[PDB]
Parts: sequence; structure tokens; C-alpha cells
Amino acid sequence: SIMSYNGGAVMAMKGKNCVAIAADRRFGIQAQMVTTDFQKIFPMGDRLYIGLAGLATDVQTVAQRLKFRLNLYELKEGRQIKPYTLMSMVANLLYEKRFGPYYTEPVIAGLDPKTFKPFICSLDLIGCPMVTDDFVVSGTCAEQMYGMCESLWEPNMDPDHLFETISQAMLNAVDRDAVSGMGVIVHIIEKDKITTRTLKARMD
Amino acid sequence: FDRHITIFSPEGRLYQVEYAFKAINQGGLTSVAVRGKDCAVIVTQKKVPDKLLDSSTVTHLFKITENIGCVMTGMTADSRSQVQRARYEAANWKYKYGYEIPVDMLCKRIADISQVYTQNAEMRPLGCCMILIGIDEEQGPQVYKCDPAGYYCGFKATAAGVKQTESTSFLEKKVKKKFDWTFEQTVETAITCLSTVLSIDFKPSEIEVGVVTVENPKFRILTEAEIDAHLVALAER
Amino acid sequence: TTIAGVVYKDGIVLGADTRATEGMVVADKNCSKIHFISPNIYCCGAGTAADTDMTTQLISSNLELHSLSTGRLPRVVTANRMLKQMLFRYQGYIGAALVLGGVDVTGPHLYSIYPHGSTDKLPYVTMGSGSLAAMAVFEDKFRPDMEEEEAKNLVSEAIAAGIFNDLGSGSNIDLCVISKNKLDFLRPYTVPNKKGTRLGRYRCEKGTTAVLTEKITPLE
Amino acid sequence: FSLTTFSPSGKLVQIEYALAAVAGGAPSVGIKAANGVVLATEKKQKSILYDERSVHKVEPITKHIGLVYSGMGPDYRVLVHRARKLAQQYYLVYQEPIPTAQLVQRVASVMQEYTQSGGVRPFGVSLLICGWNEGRPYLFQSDPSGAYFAWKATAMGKNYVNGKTFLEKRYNEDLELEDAIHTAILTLKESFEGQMTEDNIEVGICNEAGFRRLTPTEVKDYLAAIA
Amino acid sequence: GYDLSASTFSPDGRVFQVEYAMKAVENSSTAIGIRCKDGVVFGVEKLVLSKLYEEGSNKRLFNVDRHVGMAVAGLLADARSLADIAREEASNFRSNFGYNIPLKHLADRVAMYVHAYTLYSAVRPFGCSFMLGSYSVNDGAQLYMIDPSGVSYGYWGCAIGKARQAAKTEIEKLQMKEMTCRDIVKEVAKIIYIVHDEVKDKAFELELSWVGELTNGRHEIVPKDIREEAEKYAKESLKE
Amino acid sequence: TTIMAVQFDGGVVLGADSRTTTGSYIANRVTDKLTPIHDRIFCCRSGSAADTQAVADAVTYQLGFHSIELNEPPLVHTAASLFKEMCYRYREDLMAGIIIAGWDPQEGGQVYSVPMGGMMVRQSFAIGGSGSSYIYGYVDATYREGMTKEECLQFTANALALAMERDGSSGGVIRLAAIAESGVERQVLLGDQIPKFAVATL
Repeated sequence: SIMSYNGGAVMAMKGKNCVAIAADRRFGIQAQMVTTDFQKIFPMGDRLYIGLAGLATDVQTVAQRLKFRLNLYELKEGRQIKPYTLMSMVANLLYEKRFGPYYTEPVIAGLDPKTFKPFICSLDLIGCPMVTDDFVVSGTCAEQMYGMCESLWEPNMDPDHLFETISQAMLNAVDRDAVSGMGVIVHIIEKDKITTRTLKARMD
Repeated sequence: FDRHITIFSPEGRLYQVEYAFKAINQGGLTSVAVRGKDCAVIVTQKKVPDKLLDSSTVTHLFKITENIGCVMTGMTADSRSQVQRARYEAANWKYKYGYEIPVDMLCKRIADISQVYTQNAEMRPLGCCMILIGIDEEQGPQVYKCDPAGYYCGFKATAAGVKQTESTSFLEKKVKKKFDWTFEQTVETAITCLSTVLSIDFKPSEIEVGVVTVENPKFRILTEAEIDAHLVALAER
Repeated sequence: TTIAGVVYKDGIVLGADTRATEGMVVADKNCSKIHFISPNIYCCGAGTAADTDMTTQLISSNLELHSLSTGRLPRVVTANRMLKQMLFRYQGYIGAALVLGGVDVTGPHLYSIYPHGSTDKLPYVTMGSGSLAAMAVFEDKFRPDMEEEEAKNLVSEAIAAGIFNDLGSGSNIDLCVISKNKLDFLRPYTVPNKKGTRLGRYRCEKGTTAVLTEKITPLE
Repeated sequence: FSLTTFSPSGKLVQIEYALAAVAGGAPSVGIKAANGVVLATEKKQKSILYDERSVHKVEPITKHIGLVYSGMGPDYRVLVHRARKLAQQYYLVYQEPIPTAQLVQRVASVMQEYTQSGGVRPFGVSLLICGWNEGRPYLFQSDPSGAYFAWKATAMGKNYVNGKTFLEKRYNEDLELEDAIHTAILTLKESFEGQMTEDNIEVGICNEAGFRRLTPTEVKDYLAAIA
Repeated sequence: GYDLSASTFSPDGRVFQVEYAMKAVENSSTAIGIRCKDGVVFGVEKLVLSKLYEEGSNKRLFNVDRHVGMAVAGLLADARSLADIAREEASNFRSNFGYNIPLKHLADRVAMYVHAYTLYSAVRPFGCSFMLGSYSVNDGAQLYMIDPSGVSYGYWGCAIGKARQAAKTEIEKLQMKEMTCRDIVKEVAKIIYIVHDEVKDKAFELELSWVGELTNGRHEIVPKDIREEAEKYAKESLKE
Repeated sequence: TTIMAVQFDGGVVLGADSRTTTGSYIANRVTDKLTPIHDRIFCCRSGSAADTQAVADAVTYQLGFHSIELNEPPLVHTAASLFKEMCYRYREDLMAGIIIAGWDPQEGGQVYSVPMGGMMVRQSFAIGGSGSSYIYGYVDATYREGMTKEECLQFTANALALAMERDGSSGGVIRLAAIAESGVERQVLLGDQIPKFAVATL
């Protein structure tokens, strides 16, 4: 397949007045690992992040071309961006290539910078958004992560438990996908602090 | 100087656009339009100087659609162009949107076209006025006029041509009394206005009358045998 | 996917499911397949979701631009003629199959539009993957000049037939009722499927996850 | 004469003359209360024949943005269309209704497109753009030059100086949308050369519910010095 | 001044270039056309400036289609061009709709091409008026004239050029609505010989063309045996 | 699809089934394959619905503009020629079989078939679609010159009934239409009104 040429895995999960996002740290060609500190989560503001799994060329291209538009936006505008609007910006950016598509399936997670209610979204490679209220996944291990988040997720979760949930899903999912792993990184973002952790994961 | 090309003057005025209102009076004819409760009528005079012309070709009334009719006043060649553009726009409206164009919208489309000629120095404006008529679904009969500058408005009655002030005085004097408007009263009012301002004692050959009604919304240009019926009734009372 | 429509004595009733798949796997559960076109015109969409979203959005903007110049209420023929003229221009590469319905001065109209630019105006239309199950109900139970609640029951039965007999449909039934003097967008209308209550608990306590690196970054 | 030409003093003369066409149009009032914005103007006809229910000096751009002008109506109908398109472009990209300031910027860009080429004259209109975004009212004033100004209250057109001093002496905050309409009509009554009827003016307001052009009944209500 | 461009108005709404383009038609030789009961007949006062020119040079009667003819007065290059446009109009009409173009429609399509030159600064107006003439079993006989401004009207008889007044004053005497083409030929030649002035300009040639029943909707140059039989009548009616 | 057209002295008769298939599923069983291009000019539509609908709309635009700017009623040959130019200029992109039937003062009732490749030819009776193969013999053995309006309606109904009985992609309802100087009459046959023929039992 196409997106399995580089691999990847991204997850997002909400709490009560908080949200999380996680990704694996591997870069490799078809079956060979090249690098173990590859970036797949990109900040798009304070209390707002985006994650990208797919073809690495398209990951970097989409991130750079989106930061372009975001910087011009918040310069013309006098305000930081809402997540609902970043979702539509990405949808437009991807649907402009409806027949030349970027091979990415982004995942967004953030807090509105006035009322700080959490937000999580998912998009396809041509920009159909998907605003769930429990969790979203994208990558090569999507079924394996659906199976974990369906069983472990609970409605109201403080950050100490949300971290455990989004970590125990990612670890046990990427431990059954051959082209995803070699580390897992997690971001927890609240009104007052953004916490960031790398986890003890298998490197096989 | 501030009168040759479409630039602004120190007092904020466009003189080449005012001079296109003066070309309307070069044809030497006057048009009148009147609105009723169930009808809308347009009237103009039909002046052939030669007996060698075919009177069938000498007209200023035009069919834009089956339900919209026009009378054009001013330079004769400009009017045919504006009429063909009106027809093209009416046809493409229905091709695109699936229903017949109103008069309210066709008028402002022509006005939008005319305003570009005032804002761009490519082409000259057209020395022609235009009065349209048509029956609307909810609004009823409509009378609309547009200018060389891109101004448009709806009217109860109006005129276009040389005898336009002395026609709009007659009309505003008759409109205030607010009688029971009818087909016959409407046509009589129009013919009496055109007779008073010209003082000519019309024949059926010297005018052409187009009408549109709520009963029959199809625009139809009248015959000499049907204008005589309204002309005879005038001499009575 | 499963979408349907009917024309009853006073107006229009539309219906749709909420499931969205990417393969043989369920991605969304509470999708919204009934789209705004105008305060009197709504549309249901099957096929490639992004195509339907962008198409409906574009025609919505163009009608909000047309109605604002005219100052009148839009018509359904206008939306139909826009949609079909675009989809015919793309020769089917836009996978937008639609069920469009509204109420204007001429009365209630309902259309089905296919991605190559063909159109059918009918008193009842179905579309999606559960089309055949829905129409199996419409052919057996439809009547002209029905009431509002009869029509709503019929459409709910059709969407439920598409749900419980097709694999690509499920998880809810939405409706939209349109009339000359009212509009009622019902999201959700019925919930025929509910996940099972879980017996055990797997809440992970602080410490079960091992960490190598930590960072904090205060904000205000 | 030419527009791509400076004077030795450093002035653009055709722009100054396009503003003279704004300074001779019908008056237009603008007031920004605490919970709304008012737009009022003189809509007077040259005869009893003109049907006043067919053309409008107060027009909506969106549910929450509206316009008036002073000057040329043909020029106004172009900018109305352009603003209505730009709002829809913004919505199509971001799926959020356009803020009132971004529309003013993008419309002044259109007005500036017509100031730099030869073979084009500028617009003979100034605009007043009312809005309600982020729980706050807004009022701007776009000019043919491509320049905009945010106002708390102002007046354009004939007698735009005395009509503005009247506001300086008869306007404050801690108002609401109903005390401001009375002040706007009083500011129009200065220049009204005749009896003010419900059909000789045209009013539009914006608030939390959005923009609305009032009806002749509502105009006749407050025309009695009521509210 | 106010009289140097066709994009310019005067303070009384006049465009003087379009009038100056008619002044050029007034200074050209005279052509007439008369609509009969069963056809149309064209006649032209063709001036021979030099004896070195062949008999047949500067033809001012043109075939625009196999049922339409054209007579011109003014600048001749402009007329040849407008003939070339009137030909491609009728060509594309048959190519798109599949039948012969009517003359009321061809007249409009050429009138608009002519009117387009009255609006711009980069072009002048055309310096030629011209008549078109056709015959069909359904549409009947038809005669339209088109001016530089872009105006187009139908006619029973018409003239263009120097002796316009003198020629229509003779054409109104005719009861053309009663007559056939072979009888109106005599009248056409008689008028051209009446209005021609031998002292104002040198010898001339008579040029005639037809369309009607007797040609079966085919625009033709008149044969020689009839043109001479009419030129003779013209001479014998000059005893007046 | 099964379309059919016949001319008599005064005018023409048209006919069509009501089925629109997507493979073997019947998407629309009450389709209207007759289409007014003008007041007295009709189209019987076969082939891809998208392509033919678009061509019909475009030709309606063209003929309306043409007829208004002429101010006389258009010919049937004119509409047929516009159909021909569109179907031939885009023959590599359209699957469109057309029959044009109507009335004109000059030549009266006329029938023009425009098959896929975009050739045009006038006919006395024209049949088109997928069911015409099953009635090419019946219409040849039953046609007779000198038929009136009612006999032509009968002929056109009997043929379409057979074509619908045998063709799987044809059925439902026979939509007729007669055109003449007086106007345009339209019938709808359904149920027992559709002609029945003996089906053998031995």
C-alpha cells in the first residue's frame, strides 16, 4: 500500500477540561528503520496541536504549508485560531488536491483559547472532518487503537488518568504493528500547563 | 479639460455620462408607460417620413421574453444592441436557474452592464433609455426603467424622450386622485398624455401600443384595428 | 449509507443514518448526512463524503448570494440545475449522490441527483447502500397525500430497514421536516442501537505506565 | 487629470475629486450604541411616481453585516456584490461568518484596485459598515482612496460637518439601540428639506440577533419622537 | 475637440464621426433598389474614371449568398470587407442551423458589426451604406438598407449616394407593388439615366442585378439582351 | 428504453416507456422520456440520461434565443440540426440517441432521428432504444401510409407494449403525445389500458 511505505500512528483523547495527543517516533522506509526521533506532532498555537501520520514528505509539506497560512491568518487577524477553523483550513488545503492528494490523515487536538473546552477532530486525505467526543485515530494501526480506546475510554478523566489511558492504548497497539513504534510520545495540554512525556516502549 | 474622457471634475461630476442623456432626445420621439391594478402598458409614436419604408420594420417595441416587453428611446442602433443583450441575459438566466427572469432583475443586470462603460474607458455609453413591463408572481404588474449611467427604479408611470417633464406632470397630476385603475383607464391615460404633450390628435398609424395583463401575461403588440377602439372612446368624453 | 425522502400532503420529510465507514471498519457514529442549503431547502448526501460536503457548501453559498440579490425565497429547481450542471461537467469524478428536497411558492419538490448529472423528481426517492431496503418499504406502505407523522414513521421504517439489513449503515436515524410554515430538524429522532453496558473495569491508576522523560511548560 | 501622477505638493487630485462626489450625496448617519449599531439615510424621490419599495440604500451583506452609502448608487451596487462574494469566500474556507473588520479590509482593497491603473476612475461612494461580532458592535467608514476608519458615530454626505458636531454634542456611551435611533433621526432632521415621512428615509440596525432593515411601520413609530 | 473620436459625446448628445462617415456616402455615385411584387432589382451608376480600366472593374454589386445580393455606396474597400463579413455570417448560419439565412436576420447581424465600430477610439466608423435584397417563396421579396451608424430598415424603394433625393422623387411615382421585375428594369435604368449628370462627371456604365421568381431565388447579373433593351428605353425616355 | 415517433398529415405522434435502470435495478419506473424543446417540437430521449438531458437543455436554450430573435416559430429541422452538431462534435464523449418530432407551418409534421454518431435523416416512422430490435419487423409489417392520428396512436402503443413485454430494460407506462397546429395532447396508458397479446400456454 501507499501510506504503509513509511508507517505512523497518531491518537487523540479528551478528558474533562483537557485533552491529549500521542504519536510514535519511528521514521523508516518500507521495512528499514532510519531514525527514531521523527516529528509527527506540530504545535499550531498554545493549547492547540496537530498530528500527522502517512507519507513523511506529505507530513512535512502539509505542516509547513499550514503554518504558512496560520501565520498569515493570525497576522491579518489579531487573534489566535480556534480549532473548528483550523479544521476547515486543513480541509480546504487537502481538497485543493482532490486529484493530486497529499497522503496524510491529520488529527487535531486543542482547547478554545477563551472558554478552554476541549476539541478533537480527524480528517481523511481529501478533507472530510470528523468531530467526535471520545477519541480519534489515524495511521496503520487504526483498528488496534479503536479496540483499545473503545474499552479503556471513560467520559470524565482527570489528566493523571487520561495519560495512562492514551499511553496504554498506544503501547499495546504499536506492539502489534510491525511498522509503528520505536518509541511513543504524549502531550497533555491544560489551561495552565502543557505536559510532555516520552515512554518506555519496545524497540523491535 | 474635464469633459472629454470619463474623469472626475472638481465638483465630483461625470459630464460624458450626462451628455449621454442628451442623445436620448436625438431620435425626436417620446415614450410613455403606465401601470394598473391588473395591467401594464407602454406607448410610443411611430413616425415614418417616407412612404417607401415598410411600416412593419419601423418599431421601437420589442419582445424580450414571452412575458417581458420593452420600449426603447434614443439612438436607434444602440437600442438593438441593448435589446439583444437583454435577450441573452434573460435566456441564460433560465438556462442557469430554471425559471424566468423578473423585470426587477433584468433591469439591474442591464444597469450593471451600463455602469462598467462609465467606470472603464474602453467603450462609450449607449444613448438609449429602456422601459420594461411584466407581471410578477406576488408583486403584480411592474414598470421598470434604466439609464445610460446604471440607475434603475420601479415606477407607477414614467416617460422617456423629449416631452418627459411635461408628461410626468400630467402623470403625477392624474396619479394622486387614485381612481379605480383598469385596462381601459390605463390605455386612455397613456394616450391622453401623449396627445396633450404633443397636441397631434393621433391616428392608429401614428402610435404602437404594447400591453401585458394578469389575465394574459404574454406581451402582445396591438393592431391598428384595436387602437382605434380606444381612440374613438376618447372623443366621446 | 442510507438516505430517503417523501412528499406528503403539506411538505417534505427527509431521513438519514449516521454511520460512516472507511473500509469494513466504523470510523464515525454520529455523522450528519443532512446538509443546509437554504431555510426552505435541505439535502441528504451519499457517496464520497468530502465531495458532498463541498458541493452542498458551494451551492449553499451561491443560493445565499442569489436570494440576497433577488430578495426572494429560493426554489428547488435552481439548486437542482446548479448541482446537475456541475456534476455533469466533472463527468462523474465527483462522487456526490444526493436527495434534495424543499418547499417554495410552487409547493413541495423532491429530487434525486446522481454523480453524472442525471436527475429524477419523484414523490419518494432512496439512495446509498440501503436503497433497496428503503424502497422495499416505500413500495409497500406509501400513499399520496399523507400526514406529517405517517410520513415520519414511514421514513424511520425505511432507514431502519436500511440499517438492520446493510453493513454500511447504522447507529441512529435523523430526520428533517419541511413545510411552508415550519422546519424541524430532528437530530436524533430514534436511537435503535445502543452499546452494551460494560461489566469489568480497566481504569489504569497512576504508576502503571513507565516514563523516561518529563517536561512542564506553564502558560496563562 | 491623470491618476498615476503626483502633484509637487504630493497630492492625488482625482481621489480628492472622487471624495467631492461623496460630499454631495444624500446624508447618512451612523451611531454605535452599547448593544447595537444604527444606520439611517435619506431616501427621497423626485416625484410620486417612483416606487420606493424597489430599491434600497440599506442592504445586507450577511446575517450580521449591513451597509449604507453616500454618493453614487451604480457604484454602490458593485461593492455590495463584491462584499457579498468576499463574505462567502471567507465562509467557504473557514466555515465561520466573516468579521466586520476583515470585510472592510478586503473591500478597501477592491476600492484600491481602482486607484492605481489608468483607464479607470475611483468609486464615487463612501460606505458605512455595521456589524456584531464577538459580543461587540462595530462601525467602519470606507473611502474611495482605499482607507477605512473605525467610528463611534459619524455622518457622510451633504452637511456632514454640522451633522457630526450635533453628534459630538448629543451622543455618549451608556446608550442602547433605541436611544440611538432617536438621535440618528434627529441628526437627519437637520438637513431634511421637508416633512420626514416613513418613506423618505431608510433605517437598518444590527445586534445579537443580526442585521435587519426596519419596515415603514417601525419607521413611522419612532418618527413621532417616540423612543 | 468633440469631433475626433467615436467614444466621445458632444454637449447635445451627438457623435460627429458617425455623421462624417455618412458625408462620405453622400459624395459617392448613386445606387438604387426597388422591391417588386415578385423580386428585387438593383441598379448602380458606375463611373468610369479612365478608359484604361476594363469593363467589369470596381463591381459595386456583390453576391453574398445564392439568394442574397448587395449594393454599396461609399468607400469601396470598406464595402468589400463588409461583403466578406456578410458572407461568413450566412456561411456560419447554414453550418449551425442548416438552412439559408433570412435577410431580416442577416441585416441585424451586419448592422451590429457596423455599430460596434461607432463605440471605440481605436477604430473609425464604416464609410459605406448598402442595400441587401433577397427573395424566397416563404419570406417573399425583401429589401433592407444599412447605414454607418448601424440602423436597418425595410423598404419598397431606396437610394444611396449623391442623387438620393432626385431618385426617390422618381421612385415614389412608381406603383412598384403592382409590377414584375422585367418592367421595373426599365424604370431602374430610366431613373439612373435621369439622375446622372454628364457635365459633373464623365461617362458611366449601367450595372444591374436581380433576384426573384424568374431566377428561382438566385441572385444574378442581368443578361445583356435585357440590359441593352432597358438602356435603350432610358435613352428614348430622355425626350422629356 | 423504447422510443418511437410517427408522422401523419396534420402532425406527429410520439411514444416512450417509463423505465430507467441501473444495471438490473429499476431506479425510476415512471420516467418521462418525452421532453418539450418548444411549443410544438419534442424530443424522445434514449441513452445516458445525463448526456441527453444536458443536450436537451442546451438545445432548448439555443432554439429559444433563435426563435425570439427571429420572431417566428422555429423549424423542426433547426432543432434537429442543433442536436446533430452537439451529438457529432461530442460523439466521443456522449452516448445519446435522439428522435425529434414536431410540427412547423412550412413543412408540417416531421420526424428526425439522430443516432449515437450524430448523423441526421428524416423518416416517416422512427424507432430507437434497446427494445426496437424486437419490433423492427412488426412496425414494417403494420405501417401503412395514410394513417390518421388515432390509428397512429394505436400503432405506437401496440409496438411499445411488445417491446416492453420482451425487453427487460423497458416497461412500466406508455407515455404518448400528439402534436399539431391545434396544440399538444398527452396521454398516459397504464394497467389494462396497455395492449395485451396472447401468451401461448401449450
